[PDB]
Amino acid sequence: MKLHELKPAEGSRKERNRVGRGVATGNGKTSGRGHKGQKARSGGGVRPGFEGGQLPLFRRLPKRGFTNINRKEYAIVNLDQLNKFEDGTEVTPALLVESGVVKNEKSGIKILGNGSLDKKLTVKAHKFSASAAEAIDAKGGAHEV
Amino acid sequence: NYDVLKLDGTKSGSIELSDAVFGIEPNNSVLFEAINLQRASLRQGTHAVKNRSAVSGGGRKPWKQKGTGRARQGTIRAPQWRGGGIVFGPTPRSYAYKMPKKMRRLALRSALSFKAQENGLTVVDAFNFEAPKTKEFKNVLSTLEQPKKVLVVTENEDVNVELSARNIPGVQVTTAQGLNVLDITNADSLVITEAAAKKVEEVLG
Amino acid sequence: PRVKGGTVTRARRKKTIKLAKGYFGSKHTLYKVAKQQVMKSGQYAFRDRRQRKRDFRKLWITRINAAARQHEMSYSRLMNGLKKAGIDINRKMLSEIAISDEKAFAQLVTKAKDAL
Amino acid sequence: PKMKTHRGAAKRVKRTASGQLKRSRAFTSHLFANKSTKQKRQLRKARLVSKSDMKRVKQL
RNA sequence: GACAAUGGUAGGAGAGCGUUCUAAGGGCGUUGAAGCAUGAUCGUAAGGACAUGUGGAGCGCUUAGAAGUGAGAAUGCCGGUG
RNA sequence: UAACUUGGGAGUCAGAACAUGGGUGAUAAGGUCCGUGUUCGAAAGGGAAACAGCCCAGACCACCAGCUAAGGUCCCAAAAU
RNA sequence: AGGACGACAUUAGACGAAUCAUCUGGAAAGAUGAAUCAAAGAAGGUAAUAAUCCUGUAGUCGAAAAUGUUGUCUCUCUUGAGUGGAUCCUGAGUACGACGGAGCACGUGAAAUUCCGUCGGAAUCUGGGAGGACCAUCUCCUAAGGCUAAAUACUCUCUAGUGACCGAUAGUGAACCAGUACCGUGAGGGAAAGGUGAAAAGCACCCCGGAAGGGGAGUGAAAUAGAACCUGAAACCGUGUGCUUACAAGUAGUCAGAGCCCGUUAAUGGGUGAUGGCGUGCCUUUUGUAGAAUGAACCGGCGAGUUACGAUUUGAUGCAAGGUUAAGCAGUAAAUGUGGAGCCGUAGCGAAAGCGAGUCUGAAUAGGGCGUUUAGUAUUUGGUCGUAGACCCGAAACCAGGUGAU
Ligand SMILES: [Mg+2]
Ligand SMILES: [Mg+2]
Ligand SMILES: [Mg+2]
Ligand SMILES: [Mg+2]
Ligand SMILES: [Mg+2]
Ligand SMILES: [Mg+2]
Ligand SMILES: [Mg+2]
Ligand SMILES: [Mg+2]
Ligand SMILES: [Mg+2]
Ligand SMILES: [Mg+2]
Ligand SMILES: [Mg+2]
Ligand SMILES: [Mg+2]
Ligand SMILES: [Mg+2]
Ligand SMILES: [Mg+2]
Ligand SMILES: [Mg+2]
Ligand SMILES: [Mg+2]
Ligand SMILES: [Mg+2]
Ligand SMILES: [Mg+2]
Ligand SMILES: [Mg+2]
Ligand SMILES: [Mg+2]
Ligand SMILES: [Mg+2]
Ligand SMILES: [Mg+2]
Ligand SMILES: [Mg+2]
Ligand SMILES: [Mg+2]
Ligand SMILES: [Mg+2]
Ligand SMILES: [Mg+2]
Ligand SMILES: [Mg+2]
Ligand SMILES: [Mg+2]
Ligand SMILES: [Mg+2]
Repeated sequence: MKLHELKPAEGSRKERNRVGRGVATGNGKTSGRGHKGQKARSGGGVRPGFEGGQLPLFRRLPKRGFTNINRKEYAIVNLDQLNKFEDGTEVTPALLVESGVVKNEKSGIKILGNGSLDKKLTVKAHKFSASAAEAIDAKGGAHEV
Repeated sequence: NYDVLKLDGTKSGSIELSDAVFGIEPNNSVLFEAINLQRASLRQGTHAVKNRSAVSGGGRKPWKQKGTGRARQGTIRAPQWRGGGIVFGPTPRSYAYKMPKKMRRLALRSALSFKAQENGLTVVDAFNFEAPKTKEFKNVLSTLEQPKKVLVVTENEDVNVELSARNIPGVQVTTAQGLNVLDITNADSLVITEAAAKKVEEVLG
Repeated sequence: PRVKGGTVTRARRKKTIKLAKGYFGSKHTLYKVAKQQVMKSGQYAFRDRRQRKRDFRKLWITRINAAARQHEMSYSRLMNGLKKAGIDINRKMLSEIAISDEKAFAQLVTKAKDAL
Repeated sequence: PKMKTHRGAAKRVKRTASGQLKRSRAFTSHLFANKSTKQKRQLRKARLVSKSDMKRVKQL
């Protein structure tokens, strides 16, 4: 609080050990390396994943696949998140952003259904899922896919 | 929840406008990563040494090798000579990290609530004087009594209050949008105008 | 902030040299060899404080057995009879009786001899 | 400089916790036993992800 | 009051003293500061004091930071003396 | 009184002598190579004259206290001529 | 495309406010008391530590002259909009292609775009190209001729500043008449070396000595501060001394303990030691060392896990199905205001289309693998990885560019 008696957080400042500064620290004369060999030399260290001449794990396993050039990533809003608002007017790619639900939808905002609609709501989405399109027409409401 | 107002020697009408910013129990460990931040940010880290590379000379190999009977010494400017070369000097770097924007206000609403919730705060009404008179302000600090460390705050500017009180040891004159966190706990006594006091809750809460 | 070893050293080595006085020759005047000799002198000090308990109850066994056979009793038959006499005394006392004041020890040898 | 993954990770897919290889010994000889040719599905990698979890870090 | 446990290398895990600088608070200093020498004192260790000489001007103590932070060995480097 | 599952940090991949089951060697080695135990390595004390590996036994520090283990009891040197 | 008419900035410098008295002291700026300015309590000097003693600072002014920004006018200059498009021109050995090759992140491969070499080589507005070979359709734009400010990269210097940067083995190699002595034929290497005091007051004179030095006297607070000059530690070489040593076998001690001498940070006191037990230094390296294995002549000083950027982990602290800013722009080189481009998370499965609380292989709703039931996120103290020289010190050796046949 005041300057002349400020106390730190409660188990947050630990001081770092200087290694190789005396035989009575637990890191004496050799500072954690060992005695000789590859690791104990200065700057030595094997590349990660190198079994010593034996070919590594990522040469035996074969490769497969290719990604895409157009892999349209729908921002998957679940159906449970709609159970917060009211009046049932619309849901909208101009509104469903700015109620904080979705952000940076790549292309299309699909309604996957894993919650409960619980309201006679009216949507206007991009494209649908099969089971969740039953839930909107369950309690009553159209759209524009 | 009702701070009493004085004007220049006289009691007057006061306000209650201290609700959320003035009154939170002070979260101290939030402050310790804010008082440490600013004072490890004021200073320009500019300090270097020349390591084994950039010193002058050293292409010679002085002894040869086998035969002479000295060490296996390599150059003239290796570190263990009395010449230069320092293996682990200070690299010129920068000392600057940051807290998130919610923590960055929660320290500041905890700093001045350390003042109001226990031992010390005063709100005065505004005061103007055109000619810069230092003596006409050291007069004022001893009527409504404060100790040596004292902080005055104008609402956005002062052509005189920023330019008086700049000679006295222990006084800082800070515009209300320049409210940092070291001085507000370095001081012991907030004396603010009544025009900025309504603004600091309208800008921190 | 460069910091060099300003007198964390010569205020440290002159509590080894000053702690090592009276050694022969050039092992009381200079650090690098006289640090070794004090460093053994503790290693002896831990060792031989387990010899004063192995030497003084080797002294008292002599000066009891020198005084036990001044009364036709060997040492081995003595403390067998003394333990059967129910005498829970040490040896250091049984020394210090038998060298200052014989007339106490003159009948103490009887009681052990009379239990047998 | 940023940690540079190496592109032997065209051969592994992050499942939700563990890796996923594709089982070796695919082509170039099928003078080999018939119920062992039926083993062509994929397995998750073992606990030698200790030796490689600084190599495949940005596939996430 | 018990009750058990405490050899120890490579190595893993905690608690600690000291050196230089800054920030804040609080002090000692020509009625003699820092270093230097001497002493039978205090703490479980690293270490902390206090008198007395020499010394002629800038230092501690608590809290908290940042590191060019600790010496006995490298046929180490430099300067002295055998 | 341990065990196992997960997650950070390693070190070792130059072993040796005894006691026994074996190959090689010549029922040769303080040899080499496996099994299986102990101790040393990483363990100071007491005995084996001295002596890393054999025999007793595991040192948190103090004391001028007592019993005992392995080995001993005429003298050097504690204890039975 | 040149040049007269007229406001600032540089290159010197002015003014610039507020105090005394006592005490110890060689001397006060210190202590104690009594005052005063303050747009001036930055900084240094003065016989010690000064807001008020000096030089200064805040704030104000000045410029014969000569340059740089430049505002104004004066001058040069200068017609710009529409329609018809029935004809005429739009950058030739060019674009392209074949052949070897370089660049494009792209190693000639499925290889567009781009320039060079050799050789063949077009059409022109119904044209001509380009949308990762090529053809078709659709959108975009007109090569083979030129010119161009600002955002941005640098300091051998110049001006004014700042520093949890060093204080003479550090800092530049170089505080000191430094790239100098000095070594080399040469190209090129490349050091050491700071401090009297406040002021020179730098020892008049007397004495021994040829002088150098020295003892008195003398200056000075101090010459035990004497021009090798503040402070003066260790190795090491010396001077009289209290205890002790010439029948003795020794990694130099330690634990017992006699006799004689001294009296303390006054405590179960300090130094010396006739005689007994006990006993083969230290570090590296080893299956193992007193080792006849290595390393150290001794004493000082210097000398080895560091930083930036990331990744993953526990410990901390905000917020909660939500958390979060980058560059920039304002601002005591203030760490605080704005900036929601982005990143991560709330849903996975499969190579992919696509499907979704479940998909995938599959003829199957059969059986399986991976999921579902919710905690992630931002910054930071630790431990460890990666890229950088990345714990220090050491090689023969390679490739450029030069100097040498005395
Ligand atoms: Mg260890
Ligand atoms: Mg060592
Ligand atoms: Mg190793
Ligand atoms: Mg080593
Ligand atoms: Mg090895
Ligand atoms: Mg290297
Ligand atoms: Mg040192
Ligand atoms: Mg232990
Ligand atoms: Mg550790
Ligand atoms: Mg100092
Ligand atoms: Mg040395
Ligand atoms: Mg030599
Ligand atoms: Mg044999
Ligand atoms: Mg065996
Ligand atoms: Mg063991
Ligand atoms: Mg023996
Ligand atoms: Mg003997
Ligand atoms: Mg003046
Ligand atoms: Mg003045
Ligand atoms: Mg080609
Ligand atoms: Mg010096
Ligand atoms: Mg010179
Ligand atoms: Mg005088
Ligand atoms: Mg001396
Ligand atoms: Mg002998
Ligand atoms: Mg070993
Ligand atoms: Mg020898
Ligand atoms: Mg040698
Ligand atoms: Mg010739």
